[PDB]
Amino acid sequence: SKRALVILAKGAEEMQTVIPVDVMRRAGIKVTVAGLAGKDPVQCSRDVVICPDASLEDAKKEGPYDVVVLPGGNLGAQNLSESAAVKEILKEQENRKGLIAAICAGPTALLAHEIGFGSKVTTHPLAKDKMMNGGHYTYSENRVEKDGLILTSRGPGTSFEFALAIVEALNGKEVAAQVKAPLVLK
Amino acid sequence: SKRALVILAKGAEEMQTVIPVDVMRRAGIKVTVAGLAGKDPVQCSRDVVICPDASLEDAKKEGPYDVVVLPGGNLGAQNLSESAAVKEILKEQENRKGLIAAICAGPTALLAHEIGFGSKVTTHPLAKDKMMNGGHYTYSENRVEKDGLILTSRGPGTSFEFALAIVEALNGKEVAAQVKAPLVLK
Repeated sequence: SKRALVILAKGAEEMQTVIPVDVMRRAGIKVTVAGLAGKDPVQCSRDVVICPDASLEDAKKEGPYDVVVLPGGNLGAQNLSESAAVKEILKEQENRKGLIAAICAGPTALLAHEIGFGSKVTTHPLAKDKMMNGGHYTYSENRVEKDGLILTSRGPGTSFEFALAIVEALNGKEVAAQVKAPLVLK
Repeated sequence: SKRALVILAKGAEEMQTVIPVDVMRRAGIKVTVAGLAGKDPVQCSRDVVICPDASLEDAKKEGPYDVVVLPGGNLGAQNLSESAAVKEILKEQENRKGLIAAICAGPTALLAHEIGFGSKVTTHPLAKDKMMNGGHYTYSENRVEKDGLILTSRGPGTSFEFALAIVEALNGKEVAAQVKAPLVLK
């Protein structure tokens, strides 16, 4: 019913890509893993190679999505931050008041594309200074932060909590709890 | 320095594949993701498609490994359990007293191949009855269990703890702690 776009760039943190994709699919969300650079396999930060479902070029024409998800990894987030296609997608999503979810270094692409200024956000500790350049967000050390349509989180180890927050926002608390139980979370 | 073989079968739980691969690479372990059925892309349980580094046929000739890792997912574990190549690898590993690490339904392939009988093990709760058929193991509800060379764990949400246990066994506690810190674990 609900639809998610996960934008996959070279150098993405593969845990932060796969955990949300998997958890959202467990929730019955229709997820498109879209390759930033095309439909070719993407080499992630720790050398896991993932085959996208679609190119971003194609996926962005099949909008709109109920959530747009930006994985982290510094190098993946730098690619997201440099992309005109990402900018357009995120601007459209913000303008239609749809959810934008970003983890680790991922939120730094929000800064690059001027998305969600004034929001409370978290990032990976090592991405804080980049995110806070110019003081356009208020920083949080919460494991997951949500300020309206801007949902952010910190790292590989917050990925389940991030994904479940997306599920809760889209499909509600009951679905999130049902999905969570078989995961054997702490 | 240390080397890990991760055996990737169709229907594997992709979180349980990627979290250990990534965490072990963070630890400086040399990891080979080996496709059970060949070097072709593998469709995992929640439709993430991963490109293996090597076929299992090729990787098994480049042994031996300091750990052999079996991801879970019921359907992936059933494929592992049905494979003669997996049997031979695990028998060799047991005979050379090398580490064998399995998560979720993964440990059920140990039962199939008669590996490590008499050990204390955990599995996913839904795989317990399968693992315990014949009473050849003693069951534990610990999130990670280790009995000599047999290291087991429960589910997606225990994957970080599982991977870090592998790192501790191979490279020691200090390396595991160093790797853990930037993950932002609970």
